[PDB]
Amino acid sequence: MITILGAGKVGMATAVMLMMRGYDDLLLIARTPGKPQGEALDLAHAAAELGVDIRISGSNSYEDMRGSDIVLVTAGIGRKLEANANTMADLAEKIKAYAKDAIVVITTNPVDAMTYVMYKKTGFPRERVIGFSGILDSARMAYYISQKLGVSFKSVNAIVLGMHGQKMFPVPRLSSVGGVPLEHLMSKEEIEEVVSETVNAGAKITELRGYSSNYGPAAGLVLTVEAIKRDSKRIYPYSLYLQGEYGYNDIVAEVPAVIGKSGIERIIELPLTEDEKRKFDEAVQAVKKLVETLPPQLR
Amino acid sequence: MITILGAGKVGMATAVMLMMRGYDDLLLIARTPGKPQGEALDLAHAAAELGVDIRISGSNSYEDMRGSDIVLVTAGIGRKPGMTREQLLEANANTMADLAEKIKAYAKDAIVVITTNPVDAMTYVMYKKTGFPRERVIGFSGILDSARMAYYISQKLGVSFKSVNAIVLGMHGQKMFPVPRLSSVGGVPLEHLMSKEEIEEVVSETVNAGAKITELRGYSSNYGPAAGLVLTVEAIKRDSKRIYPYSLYLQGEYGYNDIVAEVPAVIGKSGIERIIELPLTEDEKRKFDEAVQAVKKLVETLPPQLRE
Amino acid sequence: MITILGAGKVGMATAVMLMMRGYDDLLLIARTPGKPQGEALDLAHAAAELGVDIRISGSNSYEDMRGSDIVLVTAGIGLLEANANTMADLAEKIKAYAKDAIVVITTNPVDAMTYVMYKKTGFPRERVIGFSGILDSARMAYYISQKLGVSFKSVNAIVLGMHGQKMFPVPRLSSVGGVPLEHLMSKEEIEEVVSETVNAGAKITELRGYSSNYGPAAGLVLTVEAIKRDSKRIYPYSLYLQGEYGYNDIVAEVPAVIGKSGIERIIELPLTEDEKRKFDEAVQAVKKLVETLPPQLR
Amino acid sequence: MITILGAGKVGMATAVMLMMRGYDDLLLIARTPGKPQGEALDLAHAAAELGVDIRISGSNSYEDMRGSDIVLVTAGIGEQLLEANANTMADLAEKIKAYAKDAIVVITTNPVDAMTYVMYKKTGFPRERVIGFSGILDSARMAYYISQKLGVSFKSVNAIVLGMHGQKMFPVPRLSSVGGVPLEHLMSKEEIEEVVSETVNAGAKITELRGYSSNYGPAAGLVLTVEAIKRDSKRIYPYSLYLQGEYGYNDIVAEVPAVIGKSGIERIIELPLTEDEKRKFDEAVQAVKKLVETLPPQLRE
Repeated sequence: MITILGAGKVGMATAVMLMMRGYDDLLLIARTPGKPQGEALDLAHAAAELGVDIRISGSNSYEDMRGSDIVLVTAGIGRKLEANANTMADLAEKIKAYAKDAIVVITTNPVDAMTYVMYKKTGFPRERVIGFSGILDSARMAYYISQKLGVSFKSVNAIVLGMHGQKMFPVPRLSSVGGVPLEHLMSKEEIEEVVSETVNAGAKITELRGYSSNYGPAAGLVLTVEAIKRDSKRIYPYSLYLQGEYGYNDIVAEVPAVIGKSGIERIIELPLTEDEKRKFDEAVQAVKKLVETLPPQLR
Repeated sequence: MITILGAGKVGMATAVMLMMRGYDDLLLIARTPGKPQGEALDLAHAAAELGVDIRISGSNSYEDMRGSDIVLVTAGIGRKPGMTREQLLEANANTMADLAEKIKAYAKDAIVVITTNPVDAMTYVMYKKTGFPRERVIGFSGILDSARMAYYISQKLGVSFKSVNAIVLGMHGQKMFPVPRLSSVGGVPLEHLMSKEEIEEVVSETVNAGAKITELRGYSSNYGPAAGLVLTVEAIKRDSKRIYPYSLYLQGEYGYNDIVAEVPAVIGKSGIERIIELPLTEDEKRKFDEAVQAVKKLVETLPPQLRE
Repeated sequence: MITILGAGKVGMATAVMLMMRGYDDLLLIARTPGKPQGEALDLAHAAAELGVDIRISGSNSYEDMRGSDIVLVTAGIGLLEANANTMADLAEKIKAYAKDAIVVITTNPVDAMTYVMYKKTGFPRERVIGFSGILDSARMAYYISQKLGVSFKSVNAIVLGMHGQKMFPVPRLSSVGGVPLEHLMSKEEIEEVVSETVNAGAKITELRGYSSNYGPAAGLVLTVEAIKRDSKRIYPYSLYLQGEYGYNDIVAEVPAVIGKSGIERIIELPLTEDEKRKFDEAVQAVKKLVETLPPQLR
Repeated sequence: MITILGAGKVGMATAVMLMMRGYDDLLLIARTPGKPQGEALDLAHAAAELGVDIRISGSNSYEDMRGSDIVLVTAGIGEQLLEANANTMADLAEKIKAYAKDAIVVITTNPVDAMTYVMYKKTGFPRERVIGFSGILDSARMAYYISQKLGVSFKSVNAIVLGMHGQKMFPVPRLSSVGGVPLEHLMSKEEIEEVVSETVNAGAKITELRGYSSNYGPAAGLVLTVEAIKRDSKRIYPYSLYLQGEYGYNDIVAEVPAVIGKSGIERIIELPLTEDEKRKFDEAVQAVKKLVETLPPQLRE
């Protein structure tokens, strides 16, 4: 079974989407008394109409996550923040006691920072501590390009690196549409426009609807689950703890990686030019900051 | 395309599930500026990760719903903890009326499905205000009652709810009643597998199901309705001629008329084709008659303005 | 992983359907050299076009099925003494490399085949499932709906007995939208649908030249999905009876709860005598099929 | 409604996969009496077990294809091939032209580059609506062999191809990637030359082992084609299309990337080819040029 820690917006979006697919039984766990139990019941009535025979339940007891293959961490607090470090630190001791051999993917922001804290507090191998960054930035870039060029996003190959935030930088030179290089379809202006929209997409929604993304991370978690369950050997960009890769270590960054039934198998090093290594270094430093703002205890 | 009027909690759950199935393009409309666009946007990014090629939009302009085959109404308000039954009815009735005028002007040929509660009363107001025929004004009630009934029977017998066939009728509320005589599990009549006290236990869980989750997570059901709309949409797009229980405006069926009730009906590409009349006993006929009185009582409790 | 023993026309129709839903890695095993390999290969290219990262192989080596939790026997040739020998053969390979798995036979006559496979494998009664019921019900539901102009989804058809000539439906327990099937139909009409159902498989043979293959296949998808999800679902299957319905040591088509570990329990439907009589004939039809097999095969 | 023309091996595989997806109603049309009916009956029974509500029919009367928005042609046999098939296409083309006047036709019959040519000529439909299936299967196979040599999902492989559906089929390394990493960087020239053999030899390999040419590759390809159209996705897939200027060629059919929508092909994409790439493309066009001329004028035009 797949456990979900959160029972909030992004947690329920994930639950809804995972019930639709029916990959496994799912468990909802949240601190607020009766909250997860109540949502599991409504979610169970939905599965009953859709005919999805998976078991769906909720609990306030963290020890119920005992025996989980994947533990999706979405329990952070949204936009309207690094107070999410404490909840990561508090959740870090629970899965360390009841899910020591599970893969954990963090949907809390700042994810690169949060992934750093979860990794250190769980004492889990880097391959089983996954931060959800790339898949979303990539799709968003696909979406803006497509809207502008008038083509499906299924035909856009968008490469991105850095971290999940202000300093996230897409790599056009390696992106294309239906085979055609991106830089050959759009002028430098048009490319810098799609990159603003992509970088500022998350803030924009918040600005519009009133609260930060939840369907995006949710739909990205579905892919991640499906990728682990099939032992697929897929390459997706995630926020992972670096140990030499891209020249850095003792830090977290958004990079391409092959995920499997046992987690991250290896980090891929894209061939970058001086500029792109400049821009990747800016990102590493950006994450540098957020971690330094954290109190030593959480480090 | 499929238009969702709401941009709320049930409306957004419906949009999420509809995006999954990719049955068609879907357009979100709500009064609050930026709300529907903000959401449709998050959702579009989600379809981009899943590879679901459809269009998703959000608008504040009700004129953008023209050309819609199906209009899903979820705009109401939901019951809130420590809340007044009538303090919902009149509120949502006003919403329906207001929305009816929009549907009436921009989507004349569309099929409308309401989720707003009290569904029966809401379906009534919407039917009268739009000028649309019965066959195209659908209130969602029975599918969810049937699934919840099936779910509870399931938990109790240790079998898949997929193997349970539960028949329900009446209206969507206190007077909703099941027909155990016509129900079964894997081919076994329900009255054989369960005692009469056990059956009324599951009927309680079902009739009170909505209130239990509102008290637990703090707000009324939304996934159930949503999943219910997914089926309805698939049934129309496929012109399947499935039989599902819906709250419909009666014109003779079951010997009633000029009222709304939860009855079984054939659903197709152009709406309702015909209402099925289940063979009923003296007892069961009494229970249906009582269900009709509950809706009559709800309708009368509205202002002549909203009911005519 | 799901192992398919056959590479024939149902087995190939099953692999395609099973590949589309992505449930698990599938494995094709067949005696003919090259055939399974070359089909897995085509099937894998189709999988790449659709985006299903499952793993698809082909093989002539039966030891490759070690570690399969489910074996789908689609080997038979669609006769009796032949498919009996094939069952006899394959039974030794399953017994040696897949003692832990749930085998589901599709080979016809399913009832008789399910008996040979049970006796020869030595497996427990709950893990030797014969495919038959799901299919009868779907056909009956199909014929009823073509006549009433409603979706077959909305039809609840109950069938019992055996997968053949004495397969009988129980209208008394069947329904459409909650309405008993007898308030909708007449004798005469309910007898046409039954006649249709009972002859459906032979009609498709006359019309296209080979015996049904998509029906069994689609039914295997459901069975696999039922097992993987441990759904506790109730489907009619050809199982070895140990007392249920007042018979023991014979295979018949009856309702059963299916889960992650095979058949959990057979459901005994409250039947009327005429129904009991119908059921008895069915049993007796299978005892005839079984007593034709040479002692060695049974 | 979707109409399939054929009821064979690739016909039926398509029908099974389209049924699983449940995109729309199906119609099977084949010359042999009873074949499509019985096949549609077995398929319909399967649809009932899965609960897929669509309608599925069989028929020997081409009049029945009236109203389809998609017509799939799989009727081919698998120079003693070319002439037989071509005749087939011309016979089927007069039917489609009269009974599916508003239709998008997709050809799975081989050779396609030659068969699309005929169908185009004999139907008299605009270029938008006469699509030949070929690239989607070439790329997916090239993707497949790459994954198999790298040990990564083919979903993470972006293989580009051009030319035609046969020996002259040809991929483009410097535009193809894997996880965002350039194909040229991960594999040597030797290496890329090894996936290409495996590619161009696949069809022949599967016939040898399995005794009969590919069926699924095409069927699954037709599903993507059907989905792309039904959703008006504006997707980019390599198809065999009748050229009228693009790429500097005309009055010939070649495998090229195009945007496919609800009304057919919107536009053809013109890749930035080098001089060697261009030469290879010319060899492909030239292969088709002679493939068509091997046809009786009656059939070609």
